[PDB]
Amino acid sequence: VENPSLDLEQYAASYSGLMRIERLQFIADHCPTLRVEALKMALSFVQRTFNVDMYEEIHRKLSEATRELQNAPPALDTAWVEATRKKALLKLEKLDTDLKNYKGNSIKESIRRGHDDLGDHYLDCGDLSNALKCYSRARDYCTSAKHVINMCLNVIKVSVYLQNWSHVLSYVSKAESTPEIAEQRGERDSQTQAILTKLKCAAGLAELAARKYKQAAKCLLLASFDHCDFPELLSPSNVAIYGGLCALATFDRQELQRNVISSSSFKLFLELEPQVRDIIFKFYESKYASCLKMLDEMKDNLLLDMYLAPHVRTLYTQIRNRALIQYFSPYVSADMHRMAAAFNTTVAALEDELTQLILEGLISARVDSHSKILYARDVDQRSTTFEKSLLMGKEFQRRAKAMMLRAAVLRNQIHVKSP
Amino acid sequence: YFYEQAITTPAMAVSHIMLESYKKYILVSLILLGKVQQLPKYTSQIVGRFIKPLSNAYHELAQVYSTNNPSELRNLVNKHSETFTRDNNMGLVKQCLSSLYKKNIQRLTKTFLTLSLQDMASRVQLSGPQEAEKYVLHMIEDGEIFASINQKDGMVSFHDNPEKYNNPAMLHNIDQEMLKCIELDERLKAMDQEITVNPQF
Repeated sequence: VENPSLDLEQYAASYSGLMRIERLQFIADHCPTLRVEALKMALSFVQRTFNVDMYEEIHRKLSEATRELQNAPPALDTAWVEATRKKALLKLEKLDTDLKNYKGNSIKESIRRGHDDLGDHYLDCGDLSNALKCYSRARDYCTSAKHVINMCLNVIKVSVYLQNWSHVLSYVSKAESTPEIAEQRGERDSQTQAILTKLKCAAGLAELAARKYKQAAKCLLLASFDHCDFPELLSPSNVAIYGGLCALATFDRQELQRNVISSSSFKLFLELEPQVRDIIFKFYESKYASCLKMLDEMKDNLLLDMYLAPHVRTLYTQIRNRALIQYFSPYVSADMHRMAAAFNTTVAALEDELTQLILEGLISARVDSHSKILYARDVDQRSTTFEKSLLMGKEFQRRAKAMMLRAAVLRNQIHVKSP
Repeated sequence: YFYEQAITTPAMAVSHIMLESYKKYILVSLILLGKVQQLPKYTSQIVGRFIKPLSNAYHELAQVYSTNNPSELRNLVNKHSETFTRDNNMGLVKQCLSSLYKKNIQRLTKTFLTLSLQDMASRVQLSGPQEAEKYVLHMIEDGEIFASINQKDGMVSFHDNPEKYNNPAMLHNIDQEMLKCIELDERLKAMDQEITVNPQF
């Protein structure tokens, strides 16, 4: 459980808040020696948002791995962190003061924005339900529909760092109901952060959870490059990898021409995604050996996704599945010799996969395993019809006598009395 | 059929009448059949009430059948050796093993054309190609395969090429199908009449 091909350098450069140190510490702790580095970056960002629990957790782990490397040859300092904690709690009480000042002001505008700013610094102490209820209450200060709009907006934005999807998608639906998101012109002529696209991003990564990756890349291509930028938490690298890979694991070539070979809004992401692009090109090529080669070369950071890690191999599955669906699509028989000559992979176990596929996959085909070749079965209309015909005939006839005897058991009034 | 009818028949009690109906029924479902029969349509309540919770025997039966474990096979065998013995009905374990080889073979059937019996000795548990020789013996023997003895290599090529009903005798197979279903509908009409014959109001 270690994996080197991820760049949280630029991410923690720009992508921030909760998920910054979230992916940092997490993907660290599933990748030692970058556990080292990703925990170091979480360290560096603890100077913002001011939470120290897992901060000093990583202090401990620091001394641990230090001695683990200082075996022959650690001090993540937190005492001045303690004094700064004191100062920050002072500032928190300042914030409570301003809060209640604004309460006494008794203004939907002002008290709502107070909820906002208080939650904003609840960021700056690792304070979740605090900011949570702040914005949840700021909800109900409707002197304008801007209140409802920006409420759902920034609450979902909080959940962004929060790693909150599904009822944050309830936020999505609620905001999408009343004040007509996208303003009939792409939030009035270039919705820059395409709010509806951020809604789709919430839905699509919640479905990364819930496994809707056709729908995922669907909304991802739906996600355009209007903003061209989103430094808060979600990278164009994020959504672009999302769309391209959910597509290449879920979509068909036809949906490519429909959508990908006609991908422009994501074509910005397409140029952003050189190598997912190139793997879809190998799809076009069916360079299955080199295609899955480049796939599992990407596989390092692919697993390195905190979201793709749970799904990266499943997508590899779907990839080679659809791929070799394509592969044996043209053929009435696969010379397994010439097959592996195409693949350059031991089709012993590949074959075993294939036999499963006979069980499940697209295999309308046969193999003299003495021959070591596949032989696509021709789809029978006539005698398969005969098959099903007399099958259902025997079923119906058995059930004929069966229902006769059930009419008997019910007319005969027989029941097995318990005593 | 017998035991599914007897069980879906109205009932309230438990019985090794019913318990062993359960027994031979699901033995059919797994030993005879490819794998687990599904729950019948108008099954009795008290089974789920009484005998279905009593059915741990074949809960573990269908379980181990899914498992494909010969060791756990014999373990469950020692478990229910009572029922193994109870009515001259020993050998049920060999029956389940027969169903095992059924699963293995039938599996390999549509998946292959011809295979190494020692390799398929790993596949079906053919016990080496030579015990698999007697097995292929069964294949061409027990009405088991469209295939013959390629004894040059002992090869066994699946065909499944019985009929397009392409002989009129198969057409008369259909004809006796027809006979059954026609008289069936006729008695359906007669009984439909008779419910009409019911004293109405």
